[PDB]
Amino acid sequence: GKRKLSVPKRPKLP
Amino acid sequence: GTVNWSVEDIVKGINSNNLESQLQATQAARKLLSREKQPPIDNIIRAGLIPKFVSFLGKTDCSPIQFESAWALTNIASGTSEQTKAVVDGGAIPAFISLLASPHAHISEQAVWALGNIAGDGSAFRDLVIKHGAIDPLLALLAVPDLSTLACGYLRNLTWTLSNLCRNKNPAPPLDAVEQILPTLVRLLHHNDPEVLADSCWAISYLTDGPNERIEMVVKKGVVPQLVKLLGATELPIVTPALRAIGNIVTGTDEQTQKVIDAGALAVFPSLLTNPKTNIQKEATWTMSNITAGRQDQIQQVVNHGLVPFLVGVLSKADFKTQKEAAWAITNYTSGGTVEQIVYLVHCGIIEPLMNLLSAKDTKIIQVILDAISNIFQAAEKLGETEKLSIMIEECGGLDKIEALQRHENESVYKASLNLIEKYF
Ligand SMILES: [Cl-]
Ligand SMILES: [Cl-]
Repeated sequence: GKRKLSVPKRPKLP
Repeated sequence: GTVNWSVEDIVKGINSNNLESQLQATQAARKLLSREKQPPIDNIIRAGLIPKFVSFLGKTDCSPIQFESAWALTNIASGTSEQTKAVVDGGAIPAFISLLASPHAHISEQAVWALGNIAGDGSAFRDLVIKHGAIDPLLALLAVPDLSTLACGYLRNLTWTLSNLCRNKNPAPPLDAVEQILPTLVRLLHHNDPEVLADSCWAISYLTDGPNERIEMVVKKGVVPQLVKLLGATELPIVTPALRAIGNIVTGTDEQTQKVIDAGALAVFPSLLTNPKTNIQKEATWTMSNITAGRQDQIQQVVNHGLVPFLVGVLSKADFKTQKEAAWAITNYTSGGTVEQIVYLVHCGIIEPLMNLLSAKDTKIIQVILDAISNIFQAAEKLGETEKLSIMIEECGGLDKIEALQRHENESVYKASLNLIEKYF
């Protein structure tokens, strides 16, 4: 009966 | 001096055969791409500046222009998929991998960051970054006796980039890549910095989201006790991915689920099931549902830790999505549990909040609850107590709801409801 189921990108700011 | 240039000014400086003019123009481009308010990324791309920036990455003789171009390319790669693609199409991947060996820490860090943005775009670019051989030089940067000697931001970027290499499915990362990364990932999981810990847990959660073979690779590394320890952390950004990871692991085999229990995870759930943050409460209940779907001795562990009244509490009052997971936890409990365990569930007061949810405008949860009521009645037959159970359901308005469900829009809902009426009422 099992049921299976931090940003990817970031700009560098000053 | 290099502030607020126009794109044509930048093009003009870069197109000159003057390395210093190119450096100043590149820095101006970086500052343009660094303003939080809508950076003109598409303008920079249309001007054909990407291949120029990529070529500047190779100028070992001029480290400042390597850094400015790396920073500029990093921010372009942080945008949309098409913008990230434009960076990749410029041949930036092998150029950034070469920069990982730079003697300048701020430059190699920028290469780490850029590769993180590229890999973070999706499975394809993630695997392409891996194919270009990024893993070895990335891990080599962490080949130190003590991680604490590394710069804080430097270590955080590396951990974040590594987590992106573990990220995404369809397809999942290559098995040989995951095996190569795991030992470093385990070591990062024992670091003392909250952000490193958070990203380490996210990486583990990514790897544990899939077939049981993927879960087994992680569990074999003996990270479960550490995950359970981080489950009791005070920092919410640590508890969230730690809970997700634990939740993924208990979707596997009974033996893998047992590792979680043996690590002492159940003792944290009184807090988790009453956590102020709704998503923590939902994923904890979802985790509980998969644990109650295990063996009877595992269901007994749930009982021994006094988690049943907490399931009743969640079922009684929570966000609806959490209550839906609770209904699953109950149906799984009643499906595989012993008669004694099912009786205990009723004694804890599971019936009333279970009946109250039958008035929910959600077809699936109604099905789930009806299955639970069915399983509970089956246990009552073995004790000859179906009459006593019928009264309890009748006394809390449960019979009224089951009766009205006989005329429901769904097939199996009307079927199970009418079945219950004639059989026990
Ligand atoms: Cl993709
Ligand atoms: Cl919330």
